[PDB]
Amino acid sequence: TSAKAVAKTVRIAPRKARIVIDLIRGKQVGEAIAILKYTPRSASPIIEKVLKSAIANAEHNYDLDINNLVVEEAFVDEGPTLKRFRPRAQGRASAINKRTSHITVVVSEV
Amino acid sequence: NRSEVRGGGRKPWRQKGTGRARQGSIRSPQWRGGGVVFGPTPRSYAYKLPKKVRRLAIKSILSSKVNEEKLVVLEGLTFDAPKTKEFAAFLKNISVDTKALIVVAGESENVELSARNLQGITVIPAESISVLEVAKHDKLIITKAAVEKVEEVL
Amino acid sequence: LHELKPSEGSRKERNRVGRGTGSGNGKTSGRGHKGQKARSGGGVRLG
Amino acid sequence: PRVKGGTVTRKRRKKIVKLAKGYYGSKHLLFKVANQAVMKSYQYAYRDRRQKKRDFRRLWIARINAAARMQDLSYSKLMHGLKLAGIDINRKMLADLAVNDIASFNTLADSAKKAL
Amino acid sequence: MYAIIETGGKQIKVEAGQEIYVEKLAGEVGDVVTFDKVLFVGGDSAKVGVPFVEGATVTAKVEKQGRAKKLTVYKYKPKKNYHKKQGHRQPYTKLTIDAIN
Amino acid sequence: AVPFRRTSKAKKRKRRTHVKLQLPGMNECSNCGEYRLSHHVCPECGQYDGKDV
Amino acid sequence: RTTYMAKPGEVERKWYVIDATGVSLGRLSSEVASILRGKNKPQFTPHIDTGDFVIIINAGKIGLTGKKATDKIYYRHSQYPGGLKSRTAGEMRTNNPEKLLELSIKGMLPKNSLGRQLFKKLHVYGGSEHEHAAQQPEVYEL
RNA sequence: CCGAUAGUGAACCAGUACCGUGAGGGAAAGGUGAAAAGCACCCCGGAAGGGGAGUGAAACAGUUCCUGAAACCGUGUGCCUACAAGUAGUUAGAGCCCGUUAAUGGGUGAUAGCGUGCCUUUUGUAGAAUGAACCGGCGAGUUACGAUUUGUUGCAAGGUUAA
RNA sequence: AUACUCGGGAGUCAGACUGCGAGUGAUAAGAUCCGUAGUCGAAAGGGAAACAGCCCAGACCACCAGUUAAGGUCCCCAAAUA
RNA sequence: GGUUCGUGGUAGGAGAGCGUUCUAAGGGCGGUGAAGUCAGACCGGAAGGACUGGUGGAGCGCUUAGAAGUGAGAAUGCC
Ligand SMILES: [Mg+2]
Ligand SMILES: [Mg+2]
Ligand SMILES: [Mg+2]
Ligand SMILES: [Mg+2]
Ligand SMILES: [Mg+2]
Ligand SMILES: [Mg+2]
Ligand SMILES: [Mg+2]
Ligand SMILES: [Mg+2]
Ligand SMILES: [Mg+2]
Ligand SMILES: [Mg+2]
Ligand SMILES: [Mg+2]
Ligand SMILES: [Mg+2]
Ligand SMILES: [Mg+2]
Ligand SMILES: [Mg+2]
Ligand SMILES: [Mg+2]
Ligand SMILES: [Mg+2]
Ligand SMILES: [Mg+2]
Ligand SMILES: [Mg+2]
Ligand SMILES: [Mg+2]
Ligand SMILES: [Mg+2]
Ligand SMILES: [Mg+2]
Ligand SMILES: [Mg+2]
Ligand SMILES: [Mg+2]
Ligand SMILES: [Mg+2]
Ligand SMILES: [Mg+2]
Ligand SMILES: [Mg+2]
Ligand SMILES: [Mg+2]
Ligand SMILES: [Mg+2]
Ligand SMILES: [Mg+2]
Ligand SMILES: [Mg+2]
Ligand SMILES: [Mg+2]
Ligand SMILES: [Mg+2]
Ligand SMILES: [Mg+2]
Ligand SMILES: [Zn+2]
Repeated sequence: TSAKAVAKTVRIAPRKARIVIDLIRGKQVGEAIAILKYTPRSASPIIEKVLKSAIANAEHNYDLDINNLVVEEAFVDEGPTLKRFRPRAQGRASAINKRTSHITVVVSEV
Repeated sequence: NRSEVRGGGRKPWRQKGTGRARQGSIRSPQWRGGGVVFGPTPRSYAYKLPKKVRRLAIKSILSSKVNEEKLVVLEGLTFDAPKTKEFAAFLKNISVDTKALIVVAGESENVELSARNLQGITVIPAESISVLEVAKHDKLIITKAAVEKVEEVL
Repeated sequence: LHELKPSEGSRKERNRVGRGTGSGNGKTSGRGHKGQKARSGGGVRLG
Repeated sequence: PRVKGGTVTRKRRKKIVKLAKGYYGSKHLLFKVANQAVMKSYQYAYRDRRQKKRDFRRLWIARINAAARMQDLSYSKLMHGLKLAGIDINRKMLADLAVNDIASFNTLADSAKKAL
Repeated sequence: MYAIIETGGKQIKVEAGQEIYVEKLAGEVGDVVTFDKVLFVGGDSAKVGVPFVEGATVTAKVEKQGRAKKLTVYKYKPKKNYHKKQGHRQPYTKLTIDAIN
Repeated sequence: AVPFRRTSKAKKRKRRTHVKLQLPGMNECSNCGEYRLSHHVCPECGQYDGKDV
Repeated sequence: RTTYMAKPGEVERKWYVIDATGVSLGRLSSEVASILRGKNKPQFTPHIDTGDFVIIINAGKIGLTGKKATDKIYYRHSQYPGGLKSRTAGEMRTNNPEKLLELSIKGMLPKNSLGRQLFKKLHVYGGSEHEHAAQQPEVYEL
């Protein structure tokens, strides 16, 4: 019926992935891929590979029609955070969260 | 306690100005790996009631067993050689089929060995009869010779 | 040994202070408020 | 023997947070503000079990007043009339007649007028 | 036809076949209960009480003897370390009205 | 200088009502048959949709 | 339990027309507030609005006892520094009587969302002619 | 007696790493499965990572992998919400949506009444006094020996042993 | 319907305002210091808009019953346009 | 078992209890699913306690007594 792909622990902040994933949620996969191609954000290429993986899964594992697919679900979940430090003035160090994302895309017929 | 925990000698940071709670040692009891505030210390829990109360207690537990018909007095009890099979057969003949304290005087070393591997059964001298050993056991089996020795003391 | 009843009145549960306000001995734990007698190790010598 | 603080704490705090179901934001999630919200809800509910009794008597009286003024009586005269006439019907029952059986209410208002 | 009866320190309006909840009455679940204090009878001939209609009675059969849904009563005084929690379940009798007389 | 109170989830989410991207301005080409930004050259065909290069 | 509660659109709201000619500004207003609120109906429910619509005509002839015509001041503040404007009840009865009666009745309505709905049911006219004939308004006496 | 914030500082290559010129200070960090049977092969992808297929009792046990709470972050949507002035509830209450440990039930809440958090400290604090970002864990009248008093039990002009 | 005695266990030793009687002060102070009564402190409820200390009055729990207190009864707002 | 008078409360005195870990004895549950965890409209005057279902995958209640590292929301607490 539907096909999912996930990109786990991608080194991009979830907020930055979500602002893009919100454009493709509900679109036909052809339009979704165009939207990602012409959205100049660092998340666009990453989300494109998850979406094209989901479509390949739908065509190979579940013999679905790639011409009739819609993005049923798309969401970003928090992955494990890398903890870093930036030296600041007066010997003080400030925390830096190098956040990671789990990016899920589900495609379905209609 | 906070004195016995490794390290912890220095004040972790100055009393005033850092904006942190004032702290005296990293082994103060509210610190993660810190000293325990009271907690167990090695001590004896032993105490004896007066002798007269201890004698009344053994007299009363033994009288209870007679009232409950849980005391079996045996003429002899002896075994030619240490044999658990024989001791087990004996307990069926006497009709125990419960935990039982066996009290014996006429040395009979073969009784202790023969009953050593049975789970609910304890064999004791007679000199060694105690309130807690009688209480821990349902039936009390005692040889005539042992009864004499118990009455000789009480 | 499964039906032990110590003589009635011979044993009493100890009072534990500083275990909440319901007990009536919570917070200040029977010491009232401040002064020398509220402090750990507090109190003047006997006479 | 050591007693670690296992489970009793979580069980107690979770009950308080469940009593704060429906409260806004942090108030239905976090033990510290949920516990305040639940204590305060119980205090209001205790106060409002008393206030409810006052509120409903004010409602009934206002409805009896309206129905009685349609019979050229004020509430103060009608109630005096019913007392003199020896009629013990309470304000909740009068207010019910004034809305649901006005003919019956009018019969009582006549009994009141007669006694005045 | 409906009556107004005095039960449990309160007044209630009753028609036949109605199911009312009142303060606990003596009565097993079969038992027939007779309300003698009728304040008013309605329907095409309003019998009014001064204060009770002589001879007028409502009969009902006890359907349930129950305890209402659990109420928690909780008081506290801020800053005085005073809290008091108490459970409450008010007993009631569920009657079906049989006949206004 | 500093927040007097932490910002609630609701208030944070209301503030972000306008923090979003717009869809790109694109349409299907005739010669290519695939999507392209208007007023841009189409790489699928490999030139400007109209003007050949 | 069993106490009746009016539902929205359950109780028939009627249109009343009230001549203001001579009546003290209050006295008219206090009676009208009660009609708008629905305090004269046994169906009165405090949270619903069971009241009637009121047209006041001849508001220019409204009564002001004593020296109220010159001495009763109505104040407005714009919320700009020193932005306090004042009008006498007299001047307002001459030029803006619809405003005078609205101010007087607004003050006697509940100060809440429902009070603001009740105010919308009041129609004040300086003269004797309204344009609400379609609503078949019935004359009401105080 | 402890059972991984406990118990040693140290269950693990710990007096290590790290800090300090130095004396010295001094951590964190346990758990795949019975067995590696540790995922052939196919597919998308540069890889990572996925989806199948297979192994297995289980893979939502997949090389840090028993369980997996809360804060916190999201997706979906039953009810409400853009004329309202809100310690956020509570009491009354339509409407709409449900259907339970079956109960004078559950969710939501137009509108109406009432309503200044918790703690500490104070004569008095909603306080424009103090403390707490939140969640979790840990975190404070104990033990020994004496004194005294009450209760209990044994014996009683006696009672009791210490080493 | 309590007193007293003997034992065990306390807390308290910053008080506040109001009325009355005094001093200090200016016959000032929400001032200060005594005496005397009350309330608060440690008291929720009603009134005094709001308002520890004023007026009324003491909350064991439930009720969609009733009668009263101070204070009120044209509207906000229950009750007299008595 | 009735009658009568009571039942606001800080410091504080007095009483009765709930729950936690461990021990003993008795009696049980548990791969036909233990503890834990999640959910629920159930029960008790309170502390609290069940039941049903999901998850979990091997231990745990109950009764009576005993012993305590026995209950946290605040310490500019510690991690
Ligand atoms: Mg530097
Ligand atoms: Mg030291
Ligand atoms: Mg700070
Ligand atoms: Mg330690
Ligand atoms: Mg106790
Ligand atoms: Mg106390
Ligand atoms: Mg506290
Ligand atoms: Mg203190
Ligand atoms: Mg003191
Ligand atoms: Mg350790
Ligand atoms: Mg652990
Ligand atoms: Mg350590
Ligand atoms: Mg992992
Ligand atoms: Mg609107
Ligand atoms: Mg407006
Ligand atoms: Mg702070
Ligand atoms: Mg002693
Ligand atoms: Mg005085
Ligand atoms: Mg003074
Ligand atoms: Mg004080
Ligand atoms: Mg008061
Ligand atoms: Mg008030
Ligand atoms: Mg106060
Ligand atoms: Mg009353
Ligand atoms: Mg009266
Ligand atoms: Mg009125
Ligand atoms: Mg009382
Ligand atoms: Mg009390
Ligand atoms: Mg005590
Ligand atoms: Mg356990
Ligand atoms: Mg768990
Ligand atoms: Mg502890
Ligand atoms: Mg904390
Ligand atoms: Zn083209």
